[PDB]
Amino acid sequence: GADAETVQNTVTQVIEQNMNGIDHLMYMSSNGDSTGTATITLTFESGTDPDIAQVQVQNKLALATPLLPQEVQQQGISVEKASSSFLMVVGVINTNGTMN
Amino acid sequence: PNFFIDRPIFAWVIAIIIMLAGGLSILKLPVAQYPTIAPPAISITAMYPGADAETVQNTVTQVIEQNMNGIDHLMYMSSNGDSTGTATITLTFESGTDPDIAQVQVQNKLALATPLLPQEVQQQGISVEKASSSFLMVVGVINTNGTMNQDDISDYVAANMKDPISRTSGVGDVQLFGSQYAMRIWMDPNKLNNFQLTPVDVISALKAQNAQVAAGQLGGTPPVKGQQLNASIIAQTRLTNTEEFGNILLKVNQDGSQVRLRDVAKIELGGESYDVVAKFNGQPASGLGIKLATGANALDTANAIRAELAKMEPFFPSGMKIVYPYDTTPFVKISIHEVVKTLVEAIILVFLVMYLFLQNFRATLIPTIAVPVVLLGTFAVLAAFGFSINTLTMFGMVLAIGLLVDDAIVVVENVERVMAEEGLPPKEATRKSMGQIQGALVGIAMVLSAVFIPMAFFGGSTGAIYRQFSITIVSAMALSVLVALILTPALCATMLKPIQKGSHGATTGFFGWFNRMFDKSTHHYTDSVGNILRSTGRYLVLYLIIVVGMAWLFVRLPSSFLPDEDQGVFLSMAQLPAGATQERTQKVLDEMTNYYLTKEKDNVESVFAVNGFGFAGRGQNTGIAFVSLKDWSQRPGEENKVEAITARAMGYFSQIKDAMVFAFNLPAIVELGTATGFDFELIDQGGLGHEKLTQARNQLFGMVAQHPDVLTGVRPNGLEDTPQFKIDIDQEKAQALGVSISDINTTLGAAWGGSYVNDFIDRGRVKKVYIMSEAKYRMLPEDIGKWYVRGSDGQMVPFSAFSTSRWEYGSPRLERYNGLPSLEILGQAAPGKSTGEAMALMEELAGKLPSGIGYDWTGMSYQERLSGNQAPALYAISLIVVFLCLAALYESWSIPFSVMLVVPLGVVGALLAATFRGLTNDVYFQVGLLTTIGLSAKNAILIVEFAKDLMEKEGKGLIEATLEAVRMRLRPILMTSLAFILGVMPLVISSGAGSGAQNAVGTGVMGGMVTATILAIFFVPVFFVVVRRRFS
Amino acid sequence: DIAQVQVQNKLALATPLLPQEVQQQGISVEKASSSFLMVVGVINTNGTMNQDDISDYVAANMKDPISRTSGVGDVQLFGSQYAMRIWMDPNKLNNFQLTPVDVISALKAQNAQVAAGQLGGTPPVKGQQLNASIIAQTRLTNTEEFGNIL
Amino acid sequence: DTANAIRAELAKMEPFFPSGMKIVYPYDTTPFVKISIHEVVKTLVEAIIL
Amino acid sequence: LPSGIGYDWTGMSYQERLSGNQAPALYAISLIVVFLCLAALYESWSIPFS
Repeated sequence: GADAETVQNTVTQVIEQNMNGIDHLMYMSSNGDSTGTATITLTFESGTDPDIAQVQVQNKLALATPLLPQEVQQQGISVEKASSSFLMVVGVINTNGTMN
Repeated sequence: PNFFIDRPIFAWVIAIIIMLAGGLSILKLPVAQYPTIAPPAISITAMYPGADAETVQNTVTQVIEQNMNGIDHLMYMSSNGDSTGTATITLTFESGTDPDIAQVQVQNKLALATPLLPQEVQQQGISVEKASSSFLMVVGVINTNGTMNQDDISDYVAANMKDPISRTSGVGDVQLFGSQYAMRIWMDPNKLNNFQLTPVDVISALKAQNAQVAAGQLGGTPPVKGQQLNASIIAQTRLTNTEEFGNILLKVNQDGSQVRLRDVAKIELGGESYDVVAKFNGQPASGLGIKLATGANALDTANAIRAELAKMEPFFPSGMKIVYPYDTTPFVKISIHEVVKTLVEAIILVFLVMYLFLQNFRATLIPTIAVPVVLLGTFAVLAAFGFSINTLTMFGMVLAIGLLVDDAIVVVENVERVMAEEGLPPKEATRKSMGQIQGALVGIAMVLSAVFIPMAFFGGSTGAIYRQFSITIVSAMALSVLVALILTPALCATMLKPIQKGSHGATTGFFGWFNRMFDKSTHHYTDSVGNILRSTGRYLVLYLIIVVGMAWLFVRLPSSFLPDEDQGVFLSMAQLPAGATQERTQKVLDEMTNYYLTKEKDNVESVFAVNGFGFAGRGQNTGIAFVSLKDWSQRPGEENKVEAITARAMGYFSQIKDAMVFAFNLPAIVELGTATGFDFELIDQGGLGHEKLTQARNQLFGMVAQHPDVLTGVRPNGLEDTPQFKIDIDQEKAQALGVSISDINTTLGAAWGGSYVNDFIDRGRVKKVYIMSEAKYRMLPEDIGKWYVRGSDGQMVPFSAFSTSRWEYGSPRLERYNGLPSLEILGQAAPGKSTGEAMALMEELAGKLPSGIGYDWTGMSYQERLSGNQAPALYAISLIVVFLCLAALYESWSIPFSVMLVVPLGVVGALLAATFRGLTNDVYFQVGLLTTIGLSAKNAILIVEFAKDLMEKEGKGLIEATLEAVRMRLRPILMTSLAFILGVMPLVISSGAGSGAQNAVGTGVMGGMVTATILAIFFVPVFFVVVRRRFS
Repeated sequence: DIAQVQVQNKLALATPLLPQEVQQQGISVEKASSSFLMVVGVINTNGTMNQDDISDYVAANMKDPISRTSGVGDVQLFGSQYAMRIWMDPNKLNNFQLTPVDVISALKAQNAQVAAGQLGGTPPVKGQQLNASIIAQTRLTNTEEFGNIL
Repeated sequence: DTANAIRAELAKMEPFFPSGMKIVYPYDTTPFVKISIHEVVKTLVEAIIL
Repeated sequence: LPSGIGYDWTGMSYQERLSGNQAPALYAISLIVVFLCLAALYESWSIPFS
């Protein structure tokens, strides 16, 4: 229940301002939605170990988490390896039109 | 080498690829003063606002400590909690531990332990960081005008400078010396009592007013069929300025009059915390310290920081001014430049010495284009190993100078003298010379490898330092041997011209005079050795005397880790007694600042005094000054060096009765302590308590007062007990009235320690909202009765109605070690005694302590205990390998002893040089000692190899072959010795920036070179003759 | 190590959904083998201490340092640490019109470690000469203090 | 290595045990490992001798 | 565009720029390596130069 500007000021800016000093950080991008979702994407230099990068990102994020609003801490913060394309889209239809 | 004598261009392209790799590595090599030396440490910091030491320890520190299980490679953990409400748990890991993995494991364990912590502690947040107390630079912001105070400047820095600085490449942790803005609400107990309000009501209203509502959407799914508009709903309005917070409604009276927050409190934009106050030369200021990042050029990062600050300069309003009150980068640049100058001058002096002895321009050109190739390849292999350009690496390259120039001079001189004696053309002379010395060079490389590689396997921080030195010198020596077998023979074959107009035909002028005089000296020398070889028993007795003197000097010489340097900056600390307020400490710091800026106006350029902040710990008693001197050029003379300045300040600061103020120089490495010091923990192993542990510590101090001949300067590392104010709540009286314990505790805490209610958005930044009393109403114990709590019936009840007060003693700072209550004792060994015997005596005295009181060793004492007697074993293995390699080279089990007996010959000179100059037995001294041993061993190896070749190939007698050998090998020894001594001498006589390490490197190696050459040239023929006569 | 990091990262998203009692007990993510490396037992040869006393000693003095030893995946105490056990009586509770909720609230209120701030803390008035910590209320330490709770 | 570290830690703990309290070792699998390795090493030495 | 409005390439464009930027150095290094290898093999500077 936060607008995009509120998300930017409250969560994205804090997290991204703590995301400094990470090794082999190529570039960083962020966005804040009106749905109340903040996404920070750290892209590293090609050849960087993704596990060490994830560990370092978790290390920096833990410092920023207390500065975040309490509601977003209750929701939880996910640090995951990121891809921008689908490998596959497996779809499930129902013949006979039985189920919506 | 015969392969590359006929292929000069192959050798040239090999040298070209080596130099290109070296240049590429130099471009991409991190530059820092020192590498990662200390074992990795992880700091867990939590703040419990308003809590005392006991509250912090019993609600935070113990809970976190009990859950720090399952972490890998943990050596020890120590924790403390002080009256500021701060818990600091430091976990130290083994040297090889990956800091990222250790930190993530500690953070995961803490996160699993977080729900067990008080809500206030969780709200403040617990920070897990890699402990690194190394300020690369601190940049302060002052105001010429009086407009901006500490809080305003600090808020500006936080909101405009910290982010751009942290964006700069190669930056790390940043600590703002001020505090960001906050919405401070200063409650008045009288105004609250007038309207029958308590701090609880204020907290509730503040929490209610600031909120965020998930209001939803206008056309949210599932929508009605035919819907055409979708829009999000924004419901709750967050307060942004002080007027809105004042407008908050607290209560409505019967007549309709409204009790706003203005009526009961003063609302203003103040700082988050007022504990830390920083002033720069007496002016209000706020600064931010910078930590260096991994794999980053410290010089480049400093330049980037300065560029960013310069680009942000025009935006600063009014008299805002950027000031640098503390920086280490210029010292690093100066020291590295001095090392590079030493290398260049070493090359030039090699050129000059080779011309003086050979009088052949091309023969001088040959080594001048060989040593730089070795240095560049050393940079290449250094980068390949993952190392950086630092003080240890650079001074290791300086110590390696003798080896590289020795190899180049040996090859060139042997070729030249074969060309002169035999009259061979340059190519044939080169092939014959390489035939003579090619195997000996490989044997020398194998021997020298066995004497430096064992250094790399020492443990701990000292092991890391020795590993840096060992890898640098091993790489340089191996590459120089490789170059002497590939490039140098080809250069001798091609560049050198045939010797015409006779041999040494130059007879007129200084060079002719030198040739005549050196021929005489060589003849006198050979006669002397002949005389020496006539009766070798007396000279064996003399060598025994020399060895005994070596042992005596080695025993006498004091030991140390690293030299203290004049980095241009030093630190001053003030410690006020018992419960002294912030104002008194500020007065003391102002007196110190006035002394520095008036009595030390020539040397001191600026002093950055910060009140309430300390390296050891926080508190209103503590005080730190980042006093920075001028450039080394502006301060000539020993009286204007940091040591003299510190001595004069301590002379002045010893007469300050009110405080206990100290001034000291920066340690070389902070983690390393004094080599004579020990870190002793007095652990409470039996649940004795704080008082019994303190009594045990006092008894131990009484015992350490006896035996002053071993222990000196023992002292606690903590704080003695101070009076504390005890507010005791009577439960019966509290229940008799309508007052509730939660209300009482909330009122007391929110009044006297403050509460962090919630956040608000200020100019697009989230800032905290705090409530606390006005300072007027929380200064004295009488002010307790000014506060009232509402009963159930609606009647305000004074604190004096249900409570009593008393003054009792408590600990301002409690500490634990490995999960048990502890007291940290730190001291030093007596100057005559050593660290080991001091530690043994401390262990015995701790054993005399009462039952249930344990002990342990931490810090450098832990590593000393962990890795003891390792150096004798590693050097014994080194001796075994050297003997085996020499046996392989000489095809005999007895000849190697003639070479190996030259070690004391150089050790005596190193020890004498250190003793006469009043130096110590530090890391630089030991590495220079090893390089001296290597060079003397190489000289002895070449002499013995030449003698054996004369005896076998030429079929000459023992004495005849020995004499002819030393005659042949004299010129190279004198050439290399003169070049190395002349190159080293500026280090010995230097007195500028970084001259401590320069003197430590130079003096030992110079003395070792002088005595090693002088003694060896006469004792290695004796050793060879004695060995050959004794066996076969 | 990476497996544990990823597992705990996934767990952190589910922890706020768990009951408060489960979080209060504490969750443990461990990388340990199923089988026991060794069992270390403690025996009182005097015969005075019984299992509970021995177990408390082990929990309070041996369990944590062993757990922090490198390479120790998990430590199971074959017993339990001492705790302040309040054994309620329904008849006595009914006589005084008291429920376990009242006992819980009384324990929360009268067994608490209070942070009461400082006497003279920052910002101070101009001329302040004394700064002392305020001690308000500490957690109870023995059975008598708990029994004395009103 | 873990068993050796545990035994060292227990040795540190032992001088503070109250009176009759004693550490026993009812279950341990590392002694079998080390004794088996020693048996194989003795087998190798006997093989050299033979 | 007006002042204060910068730009940057990301995603595939970042990699495309990086490729174009590092292409000349690749050619230079490859040519130098080939020249040095030929000089080593043929023991001449004129042969590789031709």
